[PDB]
Amino acid sequence: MQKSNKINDALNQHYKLNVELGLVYAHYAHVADDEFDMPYLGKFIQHLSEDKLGVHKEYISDYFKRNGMKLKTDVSVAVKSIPSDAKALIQEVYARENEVRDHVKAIAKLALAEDDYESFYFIQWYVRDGLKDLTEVDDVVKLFNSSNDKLIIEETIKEMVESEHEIWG
Amino acid sequence: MQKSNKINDALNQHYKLNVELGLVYAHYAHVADDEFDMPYLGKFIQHLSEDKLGVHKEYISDYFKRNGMKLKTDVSVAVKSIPSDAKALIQEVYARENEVRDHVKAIAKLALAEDDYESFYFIQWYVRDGLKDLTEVDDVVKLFNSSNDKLIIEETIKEMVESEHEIWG
Amino acid sequence: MQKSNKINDALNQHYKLNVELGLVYAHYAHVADDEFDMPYLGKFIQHLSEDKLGVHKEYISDYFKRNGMKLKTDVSVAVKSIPSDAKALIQEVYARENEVRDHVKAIAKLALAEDDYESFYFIQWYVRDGLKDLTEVDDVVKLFNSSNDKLIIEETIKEMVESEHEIWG
Amino acid sequence: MQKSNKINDALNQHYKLNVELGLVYAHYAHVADDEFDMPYLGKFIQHLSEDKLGVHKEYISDYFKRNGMKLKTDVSVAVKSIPSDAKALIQEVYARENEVRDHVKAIAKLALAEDDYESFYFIQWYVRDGLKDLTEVDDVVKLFNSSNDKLIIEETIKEMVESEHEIWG
Amino acid sequence: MQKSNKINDALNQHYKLNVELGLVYAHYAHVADDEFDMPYLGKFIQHLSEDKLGVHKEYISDYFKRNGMKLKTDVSVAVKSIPSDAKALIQEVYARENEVRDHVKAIAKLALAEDDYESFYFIQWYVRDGLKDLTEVDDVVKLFNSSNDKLIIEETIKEMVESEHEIWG
Amino acid sequence: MQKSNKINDALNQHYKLNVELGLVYAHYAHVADDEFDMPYLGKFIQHLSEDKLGVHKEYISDYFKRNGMKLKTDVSVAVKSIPSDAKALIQEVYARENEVRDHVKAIAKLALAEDDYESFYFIQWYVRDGLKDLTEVDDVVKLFNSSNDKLIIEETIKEMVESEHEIWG
Ligand SMILES: [Fe+3]
Ligand SMILES: [Fe+3]
Ligand SMILES: [Fe+3]
Ligand SMILES: [Fe+3]
Ligand SMILES: [Fe+3]
Ligand SMILES: [Fe+3]
Ligand SMILES: [Fe+3]
Ligand SMILES: [Fe+3]
Ligand SMILES: [Fe+3]
Ligand SMILES: [Fe+3]
Ligand SMILES: [Fe+3]
Ligand SMILES: [Fe+3]
Ligand SMILES: [Fe+3]
Ligand SMILES: [Fe+3]
Ligand SMILES: [Fe+3]
Ligand SMILES: [Fe+3]
Ligand SMILES: [Fe+3]
Ligand SMILES: [Fe+3]
Ligand SMILES: [Fe+3]
Ligand SMILES: [Fe+3]
Ligand SMILES: [Fe+3]
Ligand SMILES: [Fe+3]
Ligand SMILES: [Fe+3]
Ligand SMILES: [Fe+3]
Ligand SMILES: [Fe+3]
Ligand SMILES: [Fe+3]
Ligand SMILES: [Fe+3]
Ligand SMILES: [Fe+3]
Ligand SMILES: [Fe+3]
Ligand SMILES: [Fe+3]
Ligand SMILES: [Fe+3]
Ligand SMILES: [Fe+3]
Ligand SMILES: [Fe+3]
Ligand SMILES: [Fe+3]
Ligand SMILES: [Fe+3]
Ligand SMILES: [Fe+3]
Ligand SMILES: [Fe+3]
Ligand SMILES: [Fe+3]
Ligand SMILES: [Fe+3]
Ligand SMILES: [Fe+3]
Ligand SMILES: [Fe+3]
Ligand SMILES: [Fe+3]
Ligand SMILES: [Fe+3]
Ligand SMILES: [Fe+3]
Ligand SMILES: [Fe+3]
Ligand SMILES: [Fe+3]
Ligand SMILES: [Fe+3]
Ligand SMILES: [Fe+3]
Ligand SMILES: [Fe+3]
Ligand SMILES: [Fe+3]
Ligand SMILES: [Fe+3]
Ligand SMILES: [Fe+3]
Ligand SMILES: [Fe+3]
Ligand SMILES: [Fe+3]
Ligand SMILES: [Fe+3]
Ligand SMILES: [Fe+3]
Ligand SMILES: [Fe+3]
Ligand SMILES: [Fe+3]
Ligand SMILES: [Fe+3]
Ligand SMILES: [Fe+3]
Repeated sequence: MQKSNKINDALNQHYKLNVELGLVYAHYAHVADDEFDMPYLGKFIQHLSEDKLGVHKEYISDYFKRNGMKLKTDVSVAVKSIPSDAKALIQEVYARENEVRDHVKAIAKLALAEDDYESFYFIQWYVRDGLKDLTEVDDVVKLFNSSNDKLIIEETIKEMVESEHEIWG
Repeated sequence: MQKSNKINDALNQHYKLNVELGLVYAHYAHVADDEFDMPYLGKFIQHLSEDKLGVHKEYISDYFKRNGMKLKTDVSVAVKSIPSDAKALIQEVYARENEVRDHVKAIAKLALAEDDYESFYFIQWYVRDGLKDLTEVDDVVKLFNSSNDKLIIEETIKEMVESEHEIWG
Repeated sequence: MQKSNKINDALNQHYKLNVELGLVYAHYAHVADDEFDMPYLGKFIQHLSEDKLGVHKEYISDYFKRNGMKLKTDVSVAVKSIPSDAKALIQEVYARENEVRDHVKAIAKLALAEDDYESFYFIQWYVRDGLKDLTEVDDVVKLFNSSNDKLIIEETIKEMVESEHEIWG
Repeated sequence: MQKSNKINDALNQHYKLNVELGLVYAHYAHVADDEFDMPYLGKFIQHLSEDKLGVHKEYISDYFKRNGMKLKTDVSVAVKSIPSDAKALIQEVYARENEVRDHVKAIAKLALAEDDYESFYFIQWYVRDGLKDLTEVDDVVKLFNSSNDKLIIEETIKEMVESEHEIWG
Repeated sequence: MQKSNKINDALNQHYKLNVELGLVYAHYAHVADDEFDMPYLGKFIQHLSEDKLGVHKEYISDYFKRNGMKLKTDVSVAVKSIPSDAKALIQEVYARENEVRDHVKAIAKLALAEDDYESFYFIQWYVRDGLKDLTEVDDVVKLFNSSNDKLIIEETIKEMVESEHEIWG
Repeated sequence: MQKSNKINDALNQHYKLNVELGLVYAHYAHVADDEFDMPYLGKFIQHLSEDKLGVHKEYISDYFKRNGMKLKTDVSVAVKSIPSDAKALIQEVYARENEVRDHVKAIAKLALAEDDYESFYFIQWYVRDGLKDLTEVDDVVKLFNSSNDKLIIEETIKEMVESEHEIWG
């Protein structure tokens, strides 16, 4: 039952990606409230930051304790330019979540190639959460194409942050 | 993360199959009560009709909203002959549920072939429900080989419609 | 007390109309959320879909069991073009509900002509629901002529889906 | 939808393995309390015995009823030597649980090779439980390398037997 | 207070008998539901399986811890032919329970011959349970001579599995 | 009321320090459980990780929104060697917390030098928490000099994680 190093590397890559995204979203959340005057967009993006820096990384760390994989902490991230407006800000979040889906797809494919069925099982959470997170983010993007009034949008976002689909969680 | 057209077509096929089955079962339910004098068989088959026309189709439609697949509504179904008796009626329902299992198997196989792990994830509900639905239907078929008394059978069916296995739901 | 074949045919026609409308509205609901970014319009139209495919058809089927009329299931419907925008989408729903009112009027007229007072009684539900459904749909159409802001409209629709008039139900 | 004989054989093999493990653990539990003076280690290993002889075998039997596979009961097991001490005893349990993981891996691999997606679905419980059970057993092994005092260890085990991870159950 | 080896051997024999019966009944329970279409007969026989594999063996193991007797686990059982019908199936269970009564009788007789009053005390549970278990099994056998309708019988069995006589438990 | 750039820089430095410490402690927590077999030490250090990555950074970000200071996210941290044992691990945590106290001292001194009384006010939380956090960490270090038994220590840590001093919180 010897652990796959290929899977170990990919999952450490995914760990690093969730830590670094989490830190970028913490910054985007600050900017959404502060410079863009959209504190509810900030709270939405702050919850996403805490999701990435919480269970997304905790499950990988927990998974490693169980199977002998080694955890690596190597983290480099700098927020050097901000998107120009809130619409572009949430559009940026969307692009990164879309890449999350691509990365976890590669992990599932690898686990099947490695006959690592425990790792294929484990990744199903991330396969599901990739679409869930993307959908939540997409729900906000749509608002910026439905109203020119940032207070209208803000009020809608607040109802969104104040439930689990049977399949997608 | 570009959506698979092969999967899009198969899942629209599966959508159409659940709508049309749902309409056939609505009719079989009417016949079970009306002509066959078995209103509890009718209620069992009516619940199956509402299952097919409800979540079985709603999840596909919901899945498409999330990933960019397009929904197609093209529906042709006519109930042109009725099975001759209730035993043959529920035996017919069984045959169609057995084909449900075959169709969702092809969808899972395709998703792996396409490296569409979100679609493989999504189909697991249908992989599981194929056996669940078949088992519930099989529970009724067995009654018609255990008693010659339609009122005995009817009473057993009523207890069946008045719970979730850990694995099969 | 021999059942009217004219009434039997009209009521099977009405059954087919409610199944097919129900399937068209299921599609319109998907489009309202997905392409038009109006998930509450979608929920309104989805509830209308489940109304048409539920009691509107169940009462006819139930009525037939009681009086000897035969149920026919013959269903052909394809959603081949979508209205161009949400206003046109809900305007389309309105046009179809207006035809519902015309069809049930013809059924009441026929029942009186046939001295089928049980069928005149039974149709009173549909006479009443024709106006009820049309009014609910009209309440939404009016929103699209009162605001240019789809998020404003969406918020109003949500309060509408979150009561029974003494006469019109 | 004809059931796979290869899968049928493997799953009967797995059934036999869970019955026989269950009987070996029942014995190890007795020895842990009686000869090793560690009644809480006994209760931990007794719960593992009842797990193996309960749902681990019941799900396979239940799965067979649903799909047409045949159940085989052929059981030979004799506990002919006992490990020399409690540390070696729980280390032995660990080795057997590690082989459980290897056996269920082969079953998942086979189901994909057979395009038996219902059997791949069904085995996911066992894929997950292989790691869960191994982790619980590993939690105890670690105690024997952290203390030389069997009463210290025993007290820790008792808190362990007096919760479900989101992924691993 | 030196423990009797004759009693030790007989009680290890009885332990082995309860494990092996338990495994045979687990199989008979599966067959009752699956092939004979009698899931309530299955639940009755499954409860009997868990009784034999539970307290019937746990008390012997517990008794040994207290008095110095050694536990032996040596188990060989294969279900190589199934009775032809449900009546014969439950009739078979009856025959085996009748032999349980004969075996525990020999154990009580031995304990008196050995002046092992703790073992005579301990066996009184098994003396009592031999008749209890036989009576419960006999209650089901009688059903197969009172009705030709397996659904009638099944309904009666279900009320039987959904209380303790003052003497026989 | 023009914001101090010196204070802005120091507080961005402190922000970066709390993010990076938080990530180092997340790793140390994993190692404490996994390699050192001390899951309660892990939970203690994991809570410290979430403290540093939570309110310690959120208050700085919140403070900046209020006064016009700019937030900078620039994060580089790699866990390249692990301390050799748990005692050294928690001793390392202690050393870093002791430097926290030194850094916040410099911030208070600067705020008085700048006549930034809002920043002197704001830092009082961090002045207080520097000692609080150090005391909690010191409570654990002491355990490693009071017992040679890692299970004894582990049990004490668990009571520690299962209250607010009037002055130090
Ligand atoms: Fe990644
Ligand atoms: Fe604010
Ligand atoms: Fe969330
Ligand atoms: Fe590790
Ligand atoms: Fe803006
Ligand atoms: Fe392979
Ligand atoms: Fe997430
Ligand atoms: Fe408003
Ligand atoms: Fe509001
Ligand atoms: Fe509100
Ligand atoms: Fe299909
Ligand atoms: Fe009825
Ligand atoms: Fe159901
Ligand atoms: Fe769409
Ligand atoms: Fe019939
Ligand atoms: Fe491939
Ligand atoms: Fe279903
Ligand atoms: Fe009855
Ligand atoms: Fe009854
Ligand atoms: Fe009843
Ligand atoms: Fe009842
Ligand atoms: Fe009509
Ligand atoms: Fe939505
Ligand atoms: Fe309504
Ligand atoms: Fe009829
Ligand atoms: Fe629109
Ligand atoms: Fe007239
Ligand atoms: Fe209506
Ligand atoms: Fe409002
Ligand atoms: Fe409101
Ligand atoms: Fe409100
Ligand atoms: Fe096996
Ligand atoms: Fe004890
Ligand atoms: Fe357990
Ligand atoms: Fe079977
Ligand atoms: Fe020992
Ligand atoms: Fe293949
Ligand atoms: Fe288990
Ligand atoms: Fe203690
Ligand atoms: Fe305690
Ligand atoms: Fe306690
Ligand atoms: Fe015996
Ligand atoms: Fe069953
Ligand atoms: Fe009992
Ligand atoms: Fe012993
Ligand atoms: Fe039979
Ligand atoms: Fe004597
Ligand atoms: Fe018993
Ligand atoms: Fe009853
Ligand atoms: Fe009753
Ligand atoms: Fe600092
Ligand atoms: Fe742990
Ligand atoms: Fe704290
Ligand atoms: Fe700012
Ligand atoms: Fe250590
Ligand atoms: Fe001064
Ligand atoms: Fe703190
Ligand atoms: Fe204690
Ligand atoms: Fe305690
Ligand atoms: Fe305590």
